[PDB]
Amino acid sequence: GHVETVLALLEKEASQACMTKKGFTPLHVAAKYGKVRVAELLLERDAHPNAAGKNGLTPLHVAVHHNNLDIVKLLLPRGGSPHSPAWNGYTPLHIAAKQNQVEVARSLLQYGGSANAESVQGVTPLHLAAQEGHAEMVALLLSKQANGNLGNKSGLTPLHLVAQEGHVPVADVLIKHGVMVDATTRMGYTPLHVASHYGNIKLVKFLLQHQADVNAKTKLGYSPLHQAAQQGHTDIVTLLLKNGASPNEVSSDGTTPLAIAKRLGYISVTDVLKVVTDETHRMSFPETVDEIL
Amino acid sequence: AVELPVPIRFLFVLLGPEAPHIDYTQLGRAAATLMSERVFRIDAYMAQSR
Amino acid sequence: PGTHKVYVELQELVMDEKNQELRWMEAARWVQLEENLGENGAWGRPHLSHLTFWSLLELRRVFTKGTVLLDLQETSLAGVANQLLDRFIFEDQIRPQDREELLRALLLKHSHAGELEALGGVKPAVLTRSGDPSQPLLPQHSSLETQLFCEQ
Repeated sequence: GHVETVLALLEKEASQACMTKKGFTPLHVAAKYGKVRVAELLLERDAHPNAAGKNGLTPLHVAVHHNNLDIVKLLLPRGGSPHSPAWNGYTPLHIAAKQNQVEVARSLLQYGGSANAESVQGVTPLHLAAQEGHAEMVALLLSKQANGNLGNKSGLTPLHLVAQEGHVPVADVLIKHGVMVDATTRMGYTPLHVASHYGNIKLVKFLLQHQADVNAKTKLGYSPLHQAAQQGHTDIVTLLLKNGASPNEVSSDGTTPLAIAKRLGYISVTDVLKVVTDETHRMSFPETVDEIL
Repeated sequence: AVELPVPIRFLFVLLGPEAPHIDYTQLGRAAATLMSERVFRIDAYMAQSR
Repeated sequence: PGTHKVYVELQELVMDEKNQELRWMEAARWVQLEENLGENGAWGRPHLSHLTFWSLLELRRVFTKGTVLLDLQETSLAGVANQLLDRFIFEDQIRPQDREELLRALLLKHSHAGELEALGGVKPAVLTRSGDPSQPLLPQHSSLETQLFCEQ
């Protein structure tokens, strides 16, 4: 943050177009380290606000990533674009929504940021905000035309990503907006499937309170009770049975929620599902998002 | 109140005067047995009202 | 300067069918001759620009009380939008309570014909006091140029 040194160097034909090995201009470095006086002086004299390297990171990307509100509030009026994608398609609003930078997101949204901008795998900032459990960020995005029913390449909705991690307050915001409780992915997984799979019993109760299909089946015929039995969650097995789950419906693979319990040797799940199941090598896995910046 | 290094989540307080057909040791045993039941345990964890 | 030829682009604030989100989609372009963008996303045949009487009348009406920012020293659309919205207020054309929504709308994503296939399409929209898109109330008129030059 040496403003006088920067000015003296710039007067002697220092090139701001020079980039480091990482791909950083001097404007990038100021945006990374929060030097708002240096960034003001660079942008005053021939600095491109949307300069990017091979990764596609702009100075707005590295200002949001390092939580420099003053740099963000300085880059936006001068040309720092909110619609700049990184290598993975992430916008500067993608990073703010993941890191719970509400004030940065308000500035990004005020200057035309789109809450439905998609990554290379279809991930929107609402997907990242809901997955990270930021209820205030989700409400902010949902008031700026964010689609809560939009799915990624695998069909996962923000409610699906809430189910994977288990944030009740975010699912409350999404359900009040009008998000479909029984949204299905490409292979037929509902948010009740994902919540039962990952052992999030509080969201299983929340979804069942909001008219989720307890006996919903995927394309391979797997119930939310086969996921709980396959992953060994005994309390989800109990709560799903008490809410109407069937211990006798079979899947396309020919397994019942109990045979699976016996196959992976879950004694507690076998003991509970043994009482309710009458007398008579494939594992079901919900799709996931591998995106990371 | 508990000497064990196990954390306390639920408190059951049953106080009252001496009345016929009321054994407070047995009342506490019934409350503890209900708490030990699987379905009631899960339901008390997920309860949002009485 | 100029006097030889220029490229003029017209963009309309619309909403997409995918997310029902407001955005800017180009409607026509001019290089001495007008080409209009179709619903399928393919430009029509170039034609000499014919105008409607009401369009020229209302253009004169809004131009007589217009806000001319001449020799404006900005290089990005954000600064241009900031300067124009501030002059709109200084001249009683938009109240100060409209600045936030107008700056949000003017700086929305300016999509083009290449992105039209990715979205579910483009339908007319109207900005609301918040910034939510709204389906027009008056009877929408299908574009004449789209009908007679893009249906191929």
